[PDB]
Amino acid sequence: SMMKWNRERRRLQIEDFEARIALMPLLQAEKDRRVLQMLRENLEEEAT
Amino acid sequence: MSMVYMNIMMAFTVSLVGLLMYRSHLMSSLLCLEGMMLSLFVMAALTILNSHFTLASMMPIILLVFAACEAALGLSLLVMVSNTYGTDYVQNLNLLQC
Amino acid sequence: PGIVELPSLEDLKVQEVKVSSSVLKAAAHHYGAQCDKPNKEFMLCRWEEKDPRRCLEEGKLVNQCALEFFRQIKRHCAEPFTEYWTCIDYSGLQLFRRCRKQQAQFDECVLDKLGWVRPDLGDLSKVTKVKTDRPLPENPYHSRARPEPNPEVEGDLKPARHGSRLFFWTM
Amino acid sequence: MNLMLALLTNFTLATLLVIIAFWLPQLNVYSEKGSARLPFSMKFFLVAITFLLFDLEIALLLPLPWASQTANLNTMLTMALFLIILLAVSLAYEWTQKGLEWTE
Amino acid sequence: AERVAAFLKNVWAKEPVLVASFAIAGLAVILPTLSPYTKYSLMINRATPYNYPVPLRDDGNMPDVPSHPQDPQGPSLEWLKRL
Amino acid sequence: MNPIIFIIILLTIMLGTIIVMISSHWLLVWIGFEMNMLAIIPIMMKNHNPRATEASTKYFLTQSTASMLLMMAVIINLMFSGQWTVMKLFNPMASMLMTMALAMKLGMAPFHFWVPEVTQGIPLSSGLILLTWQKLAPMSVLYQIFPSINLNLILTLSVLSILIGGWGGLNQTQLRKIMAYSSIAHMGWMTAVLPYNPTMTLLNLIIYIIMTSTMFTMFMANSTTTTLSLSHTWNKTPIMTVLILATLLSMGGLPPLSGFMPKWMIIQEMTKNNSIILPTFMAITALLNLYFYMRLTYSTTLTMFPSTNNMKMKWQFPLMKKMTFLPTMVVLSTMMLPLTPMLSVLE
Amino acid sequence: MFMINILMLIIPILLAVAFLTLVERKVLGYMQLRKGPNVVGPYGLLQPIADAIKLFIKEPLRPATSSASMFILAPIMALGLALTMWIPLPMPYPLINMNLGVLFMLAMSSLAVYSILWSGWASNSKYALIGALRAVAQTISYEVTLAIILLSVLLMSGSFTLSTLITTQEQMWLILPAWPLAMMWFISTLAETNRAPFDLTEGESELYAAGPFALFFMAEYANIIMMNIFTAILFLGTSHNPHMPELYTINFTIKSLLLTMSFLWIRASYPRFRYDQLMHLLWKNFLPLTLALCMWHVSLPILTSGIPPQT
Amino acid sequence: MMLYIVFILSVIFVMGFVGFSSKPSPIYGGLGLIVSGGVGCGIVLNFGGSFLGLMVFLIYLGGMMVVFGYTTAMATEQYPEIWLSNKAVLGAFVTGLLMEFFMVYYVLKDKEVEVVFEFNGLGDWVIYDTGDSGFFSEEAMGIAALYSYGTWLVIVTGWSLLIGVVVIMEITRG
Ligand SMILES: CCCCCCCCCCCCO[C@@H]1O[C@H](CO)[C@@H](O[C@H]2O[C@H](CO)[C@@H](O)[C@H](O)[C@H]2O)[C@H](O)[C@H]1O
Ligand SMILES: CCCCCCCCCCCCO[C@@H]1O[C@H](CO)[C@@H](O[C@H]2O[C@H](CO)[C@@H](O)[C@H](O)[C@H]2O)[C@H](O)[C@H]1O
Ligand SMILES: CCCCCCCCCCCCO[C@@H]1O[C@H](CO)[C@@H](O[C@H]2O[C@H](CO)[C@@H](O)[C@H](O)[C@H]2O)[C@H](O)[C@H]1O
Ligand SMILES: CCCCCCCCCCCCO[C@@H]1O[C@H](CO)[C@@H](O[C@H]2O[C@H](CO)[C@@H](O)[C@H](O)[C@H]2O)[C@H](O)[C@H]1O
Ligand SMILES: N=C(N)NC(=N)NCCc1ccc(I)c(Cl)c1
Ligand SMILES: N=C(N)NC(=N)NCCc1ccc(I)c(Cl)c1
Repeated sequence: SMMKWNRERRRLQIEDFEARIALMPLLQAEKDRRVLQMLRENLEEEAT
Repeated sequence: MSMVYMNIMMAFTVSLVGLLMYRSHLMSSLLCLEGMMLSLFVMAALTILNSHFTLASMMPIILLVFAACEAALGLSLLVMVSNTYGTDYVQNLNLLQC
Repeated sequence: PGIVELPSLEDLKVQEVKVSSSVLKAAAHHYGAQCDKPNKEFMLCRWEEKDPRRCLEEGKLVNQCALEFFRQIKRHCAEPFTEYWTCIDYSGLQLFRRCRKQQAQFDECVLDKLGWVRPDLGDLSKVTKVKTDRPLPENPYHSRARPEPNPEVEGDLKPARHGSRLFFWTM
Repeated sequence: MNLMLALLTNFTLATLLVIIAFWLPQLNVYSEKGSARLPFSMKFFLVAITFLLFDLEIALLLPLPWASQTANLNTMLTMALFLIILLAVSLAYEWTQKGLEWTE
Repeated sequence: AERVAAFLKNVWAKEPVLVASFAIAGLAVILPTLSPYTKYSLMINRATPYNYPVPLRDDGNMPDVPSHPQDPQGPSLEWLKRL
Repeated sequence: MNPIIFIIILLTIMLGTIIVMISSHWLLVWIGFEMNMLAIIPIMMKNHNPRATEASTKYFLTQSTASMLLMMAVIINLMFSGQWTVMKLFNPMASMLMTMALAMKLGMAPFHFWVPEVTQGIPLSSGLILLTWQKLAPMSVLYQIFPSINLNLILTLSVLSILIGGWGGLNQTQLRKIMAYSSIAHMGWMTAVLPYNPTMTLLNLIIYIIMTSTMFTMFMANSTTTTLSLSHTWNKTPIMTVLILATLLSMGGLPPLSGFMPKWMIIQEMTKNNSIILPTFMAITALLNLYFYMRLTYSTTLTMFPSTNNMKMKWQFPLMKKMTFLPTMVVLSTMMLPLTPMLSVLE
Repeated sequence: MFMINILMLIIPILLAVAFLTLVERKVLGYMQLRKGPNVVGPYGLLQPIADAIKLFIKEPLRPATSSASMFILAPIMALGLALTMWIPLPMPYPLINMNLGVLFMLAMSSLAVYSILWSGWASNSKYALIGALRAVAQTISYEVTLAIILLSVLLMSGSFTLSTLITTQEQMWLILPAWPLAMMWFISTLAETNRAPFDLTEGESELYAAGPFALFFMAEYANIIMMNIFTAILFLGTSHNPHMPELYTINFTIKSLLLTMSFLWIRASYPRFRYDQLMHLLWKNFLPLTLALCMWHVSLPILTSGIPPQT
Repeated sequence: MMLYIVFILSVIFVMGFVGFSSKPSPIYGGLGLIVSGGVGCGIVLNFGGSFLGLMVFLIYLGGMMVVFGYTTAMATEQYPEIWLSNKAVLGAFVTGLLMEFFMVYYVLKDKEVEVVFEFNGLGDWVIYDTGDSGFFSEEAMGIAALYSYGTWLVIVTGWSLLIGVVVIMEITRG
């Protein structure tokens, strides 16, 4: 019984991990812009 | 360096001075030896975790395990000293003076 | 040292996909299949360039595809999708396996109204190939020229001239 | 922050119960009514030291649930059994050397 | 065969706890090598995608690499669905 | 000790040393020292008496302190270079800490006080291990980290050791204390040449080990631990008195014996580096060692000290101790100088 | 809102401990052909209140201790740690959701032995110190099997998170694949909590007072309840319906109640182990089997292809 | 501020060390180490080391320090001496606290200090990583690698522990 359920749980983890992989490109694009915007903003106050 | 490193190194120095400045009890000196291990464990763990050195994450565990085995040997010597003299005073361990 | 070159605040502006994580999770499997091509192009750019400044335009296309993808769901399957991601959102772990009834309704709606086929288990974790016009970076690390190696000793090994030559020893 | 608050509450309440347990009205007006070898067996030392060494071994087995997720399962299973077998050999050595006896 | 059988009966009568311990430890060492399912544990562990699958630049001579996740090229998890 | 256990404990002393010698990771070097110290303690304790317990405790405290300092050096090195490779260290404070730790492990002056006391308090066979095999691992680390050692520090340790070893041995009648102070003096030569030519460090270490093993083995053969007890050898085993004489003269660095070769070679390397005062000071100071070696030859071989009547009973029994490799070691200890050019195998 | 939640854990824990004293006395009574408390309140329902008030207004006779700080420290540590053991328990939602909750409980429980040791030092009597050391030796000895048994179970669960035990047992209680470990786990908790037939602190001193006595007692009985709540989660996993979490809380409470009653049942049924005999039950019986079952439970998921997920 | 939690914990860390390093009665010295261990675990916790933090509690405090206290009660001190009663202990204790307070005060006033070596005082958070979004604990991945990568480490570690058992039985037989 534990073997059958654990195999199913491994399949459920793969499905959950693949949803993350589908979203990682969008999240990475967002993260890049947020980081660059933050650095740019610090550069204006540094100039002042 | 980072501010935390100031105090971790200070803790190691404090325990090293405690270790090198004996009083009477051997157990008090063995505690200082463990103090140095604990500060080494923290300093190593901080460095390894902050740098994201992934495979080095096991190193503090190995340090802990081996130094605890060292401490077990140290305690066993202390009880044998205590069985001989009835205390763990270092002043009793002066036969090899001559 | 030089000045860290940064793009302008306006060079970073773009329409943002302002939906919650449960909404993205509910659409993740269809989104992976539908927007794969611009997504993989962006991720290829990021891993080759190792510089977020060099893939901003590719990142804007990732956003555009995501918006158009969610505009198609909104036009056609707004109600089955809303019921589905609302079921995901209740769970503290956002579990797929607690929402199979609602997933089936959403899945059946996109297939009929858009022809969207949910990718199979294992598909979205495949390594795929991307055709890009972008040139391949040549020195992505900005490495300097490596030091020249030490001159290499070579020839035929001969006996030491007159032996060890150690003080008086003749061998 | 939550864990800190829970810990602070648990031991603060424990402290309050202890102090009030010591200082309650009593209604009385009159006056109220070193570092040697303790005589304790070496056997009890060996239990504590034996516990420590086994505890250090347990620390090494704790990562096993995570280690079973590796693709290098052949190596992982061999090393898990090696460590546990060595733990068993340790017990067998203490046992056959009368380290687990309480007589004498 | 018999002197060993006469040995086992003695330890089974005198030390059943130790006989069970050694029996279980032996099965823990032996059975993994005999089991036909052991090979699947390796495959399932490798099929779990913890990090992003970085795509390959297409140079025109990779016919075994899918262009789309829903293409028929690349590893399949059909074996896992049945398992 | 159960003989099988003794063997396994001895094999673990060796394994700890070998791990230090083959390791490329500082953590594994540290483990080798910890494993080695764990296994050595039982052989120091094996005769169960207060002196042995005091010796093991003093040894444990010294070695555990040194190993903590070594770990500290490793961790500082990690913070300032982000790697664990056994090689030059990348921080001067790490280099000092590791050098001091290895000096404590070697029993070099001014960290020497434990060597005479621990050696006195343990059996001869245990003292043989302590003064020979136990020098291998710390020396093998110095061999690798020397490009980053502070020259003034290492040469100060060398000079102090030669002085303290020479002076300390002048006042000893116990054989185990003589060998201890002799060991301190010889460690000074090994480290003095390390900054200039580590191969001569290996040569001096190897010849030191051979000669030291020969002395301990000859002491064990007759169960002698004091000068006066050794002075009875002439009336029991005259051949032994001659072998002791040759070995002591060799240990004194007299030509044409083997023990001259390390001093000869070390002086050569130092002069090639325009170091003239230090080698000359070293060679003259080593005459202190020669003095208390000669004193032993006088009471052992070159004169006949008084005997006892019960000694006659010993005439009727043969030596039964193993004396393993003694014939080979005594020949190497004395007759190797004509083969000096062979040192190049150590390159 | 979170402080409300903390109080709504602490106060019911202390009330449940109070009324476990009543339940233990009445269950023991009826197994002894008598009634137990039935005068102080209807069916003895006020007996715990009378006992609590009595103890706290009792004279706090503490002999001049050899260490004032360690006399106070021991009860604070005991009670403080006992309550801390409850904060990661999923019922079905934990107060604090720890990724390594199982490991947190193991680490905190290992600290509870200091209260035994410190109370021994503070007693200022070598006889009580020797009694403390015997209790410490028993406690740490059975910590060895509890940790190894727990590790063996988690090899089927896949993580150290306590709520993942709920998921692991969605189809079947873990007591079915692991009843040999459940047997030794259960007996180990008895010995861990110094419960009969392992109540050798009480028996040996036969052969503290007022509020400070009451506090050590409260901590002991809080630990007893928590151990049995842990056992139910570890081996008798209740199903969780996210839309009706109170059905989980009812079913899981009944299992924990029954397990706690079995502690009282066992206390009524057997004589006491000798000290050397409960030491042999651990080192020469449980530990060999636990080690062998630990080897088996590492191999089993690998050989069956039943390795659980990490997440 | 909670932005200085790591620094504050490290201040208590040092105070615990000056506590037992001044070497009062081994009973109180043991208490100082226990407090330092717990504070040290908190420091490791705030750097993302949950497992390593809990190992200090499980093994260092629940394991080694328990055996230290156990052994102290048996073969060293059965009843503590009054804390700070000896002048040498008090002088050492006060001296370490005075040194520590000066470091803390100066590093907080200037947000940096040069005690032998130069340190920054802006807060430890400044050096933290800014890009984590993986579906696992990296510390857990590293420690789990002991069984795939660290075969050699397991062999020598397991061997040393077994030898520790054999050795301590030899030492104590007497
Ligand atoms: C099937 C393999 C599974 C892997 C097992 C894992 C490793 C476990 C190693 C345990 C080794 C114990 O080895 C054990 O040694 C002692 C030797 O005194 C033997 O026991 C022997 O001594 C005892 C006294 O103590 C005698 O009463 C007994 O008659 C005799 O058999 C045991 O029969 C043997 O089992
Ligand atoms: C005192 C020393 C104690 C040392 C104890 C060491 C005991 C080791 C016993 C188990 C070792 C082998 O255990 C198991 O064997 C089978 C061989 O059929 C291996 O092989 C199996 O898994 C691999 C995956 O890597 C598959 O590719 C293969 O098809 C399959 O047969 C397993 O990878 C291994 O997990
Ligand atoms: C015996 C007591 C042991 C207590 C150990 C306490 C911990 C020791 C901390 C060592 C870490 C600091 O180590 C020290 O760091 C600084 C910069 O950070 C280095 O750098 C310093 O000296 C060099 C000189 O060329 C230059 O970089 C610079 O002038 C200066 O910053 C030092 O070369 C190094 O020695
Ligand atoms: C849990 C909350 C309960 C709240 C109840 C609040 C009630 C407050 C009134 C407390 C009454 C206590 O009553 C009093 O208790 C103390 C206990 O030390 C008793 O003992 C006291 O008096 C006797 C002499 O009479 C002394 O020898 C003794 O040393 C002293 O402790 C008194 O004999 C009793 O009269
Ligand atoms: N480190 C030093 N100062 N000396 C040193 N080893 N020099 C290297 C020169 C050398 C000398 C002899 C040989 I044979 C070889 Cl092959 C090489
Ligand atoms: N062992 C039993 N069950 N009976 C018994 N002697 N109970 C002790 C009574 C008690 C102790 C503390 C508290 I707070 C409360 Cl309320 C009651």
